[PDB]
Amino acid sequence: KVFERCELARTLKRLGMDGYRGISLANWMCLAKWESGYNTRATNYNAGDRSTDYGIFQINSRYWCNDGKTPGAVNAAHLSCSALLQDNVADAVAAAKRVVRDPQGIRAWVAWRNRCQNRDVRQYVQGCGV
Repeated sequence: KVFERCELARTLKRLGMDGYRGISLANWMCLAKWESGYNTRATNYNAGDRSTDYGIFQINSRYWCNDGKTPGAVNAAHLSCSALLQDNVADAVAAAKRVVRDPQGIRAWVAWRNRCQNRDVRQYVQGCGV
């Protein structure tokens, strides 16, 4: 499923993402935008280390979900990567919360540093009623 901007903002708010571990909703929106374009079935294989990023938040198979074919894999979020390709983002949100519980926080995603950090991100939630 490809979410509409405001539709996604309200969904993540309802799921308790606003201010989770000090991370504003505008920042989670900025992250989803640049990681998958708000697309739940987005997947990206990393030829270099043989891991795959899954879903709307591009969650990695080496640390957060299990896909069976990733070398030196662990299951921190303890989920099958399959769950992160669903139209319902509840599991992807629970996994994203797990990622930010580590000291790095939102910085875990390099894309967040390049396109969101230290920027005016209000544009991601403006007009959405959140």
